[PDB]
Amino acid sequence: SGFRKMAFPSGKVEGCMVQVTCGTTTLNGLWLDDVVYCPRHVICTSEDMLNPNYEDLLIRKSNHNFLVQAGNVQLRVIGHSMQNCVLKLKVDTANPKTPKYKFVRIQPGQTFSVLACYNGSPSGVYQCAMRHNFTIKGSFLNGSCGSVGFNIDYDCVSFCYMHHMELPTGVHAGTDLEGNFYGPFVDRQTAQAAGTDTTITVNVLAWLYAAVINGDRWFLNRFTTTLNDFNLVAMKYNYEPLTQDHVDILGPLSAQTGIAVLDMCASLKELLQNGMNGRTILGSALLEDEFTPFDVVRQCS
Amino acid sequence: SGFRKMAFPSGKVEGCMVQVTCGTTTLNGLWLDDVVYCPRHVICTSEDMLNPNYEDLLIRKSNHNFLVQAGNVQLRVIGHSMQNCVLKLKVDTANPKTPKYKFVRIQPGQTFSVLACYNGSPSGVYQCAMRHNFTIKGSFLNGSCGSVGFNIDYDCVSFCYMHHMELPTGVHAGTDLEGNFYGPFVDRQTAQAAGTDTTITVNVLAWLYAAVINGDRWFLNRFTTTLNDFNLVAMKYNYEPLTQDHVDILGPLSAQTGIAVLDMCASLKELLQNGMNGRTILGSALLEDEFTPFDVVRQCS
Ligand SMILES: Cn1cnc(Cn2c(=O)nc(Nc3cc4cn(C)nc4cc3Cl)n(Cc3cc(F)c(F)cc3F)c2=O)n1
Ligand SMILES: Cn1cnc(Cn2c(=O)nc(Nc3cc4cn(C)nc4cc3Cl)n(Cc3cc(F)c(F)cc3F)c2=O)n1
Repeated sequence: SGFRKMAFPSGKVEGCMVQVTCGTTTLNGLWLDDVVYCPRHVICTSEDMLNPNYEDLLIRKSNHNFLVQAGNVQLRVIGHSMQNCVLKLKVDTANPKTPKYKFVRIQPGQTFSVLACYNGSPSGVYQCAMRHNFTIKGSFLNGSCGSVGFNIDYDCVSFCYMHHMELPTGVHAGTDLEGNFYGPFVDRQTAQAAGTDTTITVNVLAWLYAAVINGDRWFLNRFTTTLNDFNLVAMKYNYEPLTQDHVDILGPLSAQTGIAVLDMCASLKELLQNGMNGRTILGSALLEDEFTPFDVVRQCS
Repeated sequence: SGFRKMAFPSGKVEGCMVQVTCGTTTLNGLWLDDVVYCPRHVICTSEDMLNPNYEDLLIRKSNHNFLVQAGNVQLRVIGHSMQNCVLKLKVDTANPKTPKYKFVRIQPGQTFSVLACYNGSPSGVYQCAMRHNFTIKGSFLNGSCGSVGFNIDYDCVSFCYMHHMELPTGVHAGTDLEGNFYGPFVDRQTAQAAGTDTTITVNVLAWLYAAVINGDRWFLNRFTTTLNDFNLVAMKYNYEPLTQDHVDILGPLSAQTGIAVLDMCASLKELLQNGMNGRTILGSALLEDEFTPFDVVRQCS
């Protein structure tokens, strides 16, 4: 029993984290096989970071301009190239700790683990979700650039996020490992700000099922709603539309608990309309939306 | 910016996790140097687990009764002994991945990371606190026995918890790595239940400082209270007494924010007396008490 914000074990990722320095600019890199991946922002000097032309900046660099440190061992850079917003530094040594891995891009509403890293040294691990506005509500300080987000499936690390920058609201923006930003952001100083966000409805329902599995039942009721009638209410509260795809994905949790999805939607409707009235669900006084149906099934069974 | 339930990177602990089987009973063990540590409950058969005499059960076992598996490698057991509620199995191979480590016992209100493990295979990592009733609000399923809790200081893993059992309320009980239970619990079937718990006041204050560091200031006020007057109010709400020791520990956060501890106590008093009125602090609608002052300083600076 119990339900926690649970991350994947981070060891397979810790073994790939390195420090990359270009000039006086330093950040974190990801060392897989004989390649180090890092944000291309590392090639900016303080005068470049505002409005850089990255193709110009990279043409002006040599392999010897990049210092890659794996612990107390320098890795010799023998090639460099840029793929969108990530730099690829070919090194003369394959990482012996390379796990089985993939580069996958995730969807808003999906979750991943973040290994926060400073000067190539891992500091902490936490769980977060990609928001509907393609930001993440992370926890990052100066020096965290290049930290990565990932999921683990069996033995395979699926890397899905590399951290670039903090937006004015304190939320975070980054790329997939192909260098393509999540959301309408660029790796330079502009007026960019996060767009409007919504509550991830299917995740809230998954978490209500987690609560029932853990014996929190006070919010259940005898009612069932239609999908259309639920969506009419949920949108008024800035909740994402619930689809038949979402209902289908919640099927296993509905089976384990014996509560149909549209029956649980009637609980959520009442919680939205009435509040929680001084009570809690799984130790929270808010409706939590950063657990996916798969996260709940993984943790509760 | 940002504030998350953040665990320590778990790789140093993953490299020590093994599976221990005695008869048909299986659980997780911790392999450090040439010793495997695990709950002594592993020597119980289904008929023994209710009311065992462990000294009797261990005298009836041989080294060959213990199967220790480190991944796909069997470790040869060459000695066995029991220290309180933990079994020590001496193996013929020192773990090459042994980190620098200590066995430390923690205090109620302190936090640690948990590496949840099943069949010797790490599954997830999360953060929790030792409660005042010496339980933890963990997330554990069948097969998690022997999972460990730890903190990391520089390069040194301080192991502080090994998981034994789930109590009827769904909270969790275990030992330090010397085999000594946290709280008045025993590794057998009795009427044992968790005693009354309290809110960890110094942690709530630390988290309010975290909120201020992150720009959440709506709960601040012009007032300051005395320590005695705060404690008179906080106890009515089942909060632990605040001591001058706690005030002193909060000094660094008070300095960074420029808010005296007794000034912040006046905010907490008002939050307790008035509620939160539909607003949130660091994304929560409750006062969070599982971040220590050290956790806040580590994460916010
Ligand atoms: C508070 N916070 C939360 N997340 C972050 C991530 N982050 C970062 O770690 N570093 C950044 N700028 C740098 C300054 C450097 C100074 N030296 C010596 N080396 C440095 C390296 C960097 Cl990367 N930034 C800012 C930033 C990073 C980008 F990748 C980008 F495209 C635009 C930006 F404004 C940063 O956000 N800090
Ligand atoms: C739901 N939950 C949450 N935490 C836990 C931890 N936990 C556990 O993992 N296993 C336990 N009993 C076993 C049965 C076995 C069956 N086989 C084949 N092997 C087994 C090994 C164990 Cl350890 N228990 C119960 C339990 C474990 C103790 F160490 C103890 F002293 C008393 C107990 F009732 C358990 O709580 N499950």
